[PDB]
Amino acid sequence: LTFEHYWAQLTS
Amino acid sequence: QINQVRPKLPLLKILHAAGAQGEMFTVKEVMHYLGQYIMVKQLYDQQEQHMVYCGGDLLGELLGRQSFSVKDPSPLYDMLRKNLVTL
Ligand SMILES: [K+]
Repeated sequence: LTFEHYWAQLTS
Repeated sequence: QINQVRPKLPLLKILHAAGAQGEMFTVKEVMHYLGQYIMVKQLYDQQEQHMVYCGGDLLGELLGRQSFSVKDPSPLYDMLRKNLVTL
């Protein structure tokens, strides 16, 4: 729901 | 070193703007500073935060797009393939 939450998903 | 990359100049400018130092980085570092850039410049959509609007921003020139979705990162990954020089 936050940009950080979605962004963190791009890297393991 | 095999785990590092060298961002092309305009992408490096963006990373430096977000606090990065140097010319070579790991992919995780590149992602960290690019994410910080988007966050502090508050380019993401306030209501649907997976959306990033970058029209008129250097990030948009690199992407060749006015916006992108973190949920479909393909255009972002395309930009990184073109702007990250590897070994
Ligand atoms: K915004």
